[PDB]
Amino acid sequence: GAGMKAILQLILEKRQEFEKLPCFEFVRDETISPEERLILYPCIAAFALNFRDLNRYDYRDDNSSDYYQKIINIHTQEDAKHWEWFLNDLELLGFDKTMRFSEALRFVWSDDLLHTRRLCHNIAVLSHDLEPVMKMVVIEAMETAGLVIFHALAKPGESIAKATRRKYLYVADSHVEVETGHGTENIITILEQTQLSSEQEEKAKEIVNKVFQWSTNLIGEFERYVKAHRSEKAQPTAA
Amino acid sequence: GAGMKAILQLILEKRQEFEKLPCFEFVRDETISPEERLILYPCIAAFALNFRDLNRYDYRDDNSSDYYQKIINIHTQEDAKHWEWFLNDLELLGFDKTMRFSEALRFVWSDDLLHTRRLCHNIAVLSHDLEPVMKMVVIEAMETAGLVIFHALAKPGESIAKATRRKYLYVADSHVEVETGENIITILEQTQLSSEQEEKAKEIVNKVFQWSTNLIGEFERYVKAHRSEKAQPTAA
Ligand SMILES: N[C@@H](Cc1c[nH]c2ccc(Br)cc12)C(=O)O
Ligand SMILES: N[C@@H](Cc1c[nH]c2ccc(Br)cc12)C(=O)O
Ligand SMILES: [Fe+2]
Ligand SMILES: [Fe+2]
Ligand code: NI
Ligand code: NI
Ligand code: NI
Ligand code: NI
Ligand code: NI
Repeated sequence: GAGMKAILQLILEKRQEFEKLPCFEFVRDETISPEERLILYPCIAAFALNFRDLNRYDYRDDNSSDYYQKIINIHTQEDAKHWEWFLNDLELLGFDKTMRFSEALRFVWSDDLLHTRRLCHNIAVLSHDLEPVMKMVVIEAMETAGLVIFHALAKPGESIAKATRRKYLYVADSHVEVETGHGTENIITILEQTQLSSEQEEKAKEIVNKVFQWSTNLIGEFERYVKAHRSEKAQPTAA
Repeated sequence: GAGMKAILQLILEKRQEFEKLPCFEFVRDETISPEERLILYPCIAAFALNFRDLNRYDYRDDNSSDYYQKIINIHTQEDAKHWEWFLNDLELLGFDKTMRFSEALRFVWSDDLLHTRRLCHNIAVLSHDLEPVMKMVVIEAMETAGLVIFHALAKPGESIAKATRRKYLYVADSHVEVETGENIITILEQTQLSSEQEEKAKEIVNKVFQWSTNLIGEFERYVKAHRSEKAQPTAA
């Protein structure tokens, strides 16, 4: 209907703003070494395993007979595996450093990674009382923001993968391609053939605005971390 | 009122049941070295900094002008400091080990610490749409569970503190005494609950103790799976 078309169009408008943030202009800048552009990588530690748990324990409901919830369950099974790819590339990039346990805790719970650390928390709280069709809007918005980030990160990641002859799995075109999905339908196909009540329309606008605001807060922390480390880089080793 | 009095009574009944859990009988058992009884200490890594955040970001509302919310805000300023004491005692016990960054992440996000890691998350979801007096019930319940655990942990804690002449701050009587030190139960004792608030307050107390019980189950399972990894304190 006209409601759902406004919702999907809001997601495109937010994606077009999000794509233009300075972080992504930096990450895409082929005049800076890919090792310097990926100095933000360790910041994702505060997010990636929280995102696995969001999929496993918040999005998923294994007991639902609901049409929409079953499609969510299939998609979130796959999306909850990507944290291992994060750990794989953490090691390849030279960021899996020996440190005290307390240094790792103080890093993850840094005040400079608050928005990074709480993006999944915020989504879980938003998602607590949503019917399955409305959870599909959360997931579609969140996945749209993720695909912008990983399409950008895969640029320096693929440069290092080629130069070192190593297979990257997280900052990699393979992650973007598996995430987009191409069996079971994509959520965007389901949403395109669903009509929203006026109440669902106003809730879906709140959802899209929040997911993009929280994602922009995360990207702002990445930008400030990069600025505090431009004198630092990833330390990949050539195979 | 009969309502509030029923809620303060249910907190004492849940406290009495919680105190009996097998983990606490183990931690109190002075025939076991206190280094073995604190094998569970690193598990608290998946909780203590989440609890700091619960107090800073979820319980606290610096935009609020309400009377009860202002009392909560003040309470949260104290409780948001105890994570540093956790990190102090981690180092003293020999648990602040050098490891790969990925080994620290895999520890905190272990499936065997799921309930530990999600306790504050669960409290934040429970609390996010509560009026302030109902947030006070969550805080009083959660503090009641915490007082049971730190009363028990302070036994092996203060044994090691005296034996090594070091100042322990988290598994210590100073922590137990500051928890106790207007206080919230005073306000609750003088506050009248609608039937709706009484039904919700029952749910809040049941959930706080069920989630705390889940956490304590994981601590007990951890000790049984890591029976060699005793604390390694050093004499001063
Ligand atoms: N594809 C991501 C998940 C993701 C989905 N949306 C995101 C937004 C921001 C950040 Br950082 C990450 C994401 C993953 O596998 O961790
Ligand atoms: N006094 C504790 C807080 C606390 C309050 N309730 C608790 C329940 C379980 C565990 Br483990 C800890 C708590 C602290 O300062 O971290
Ligand atoms: Fe992913
Ligand atoms: Fe405390
Ligand atoms: Ni998918
Ligand atoms: Ni630095
Ligand atoms: Ni809500
Ligand atoms: Ni307190
Ligand atoms: Ni282990």
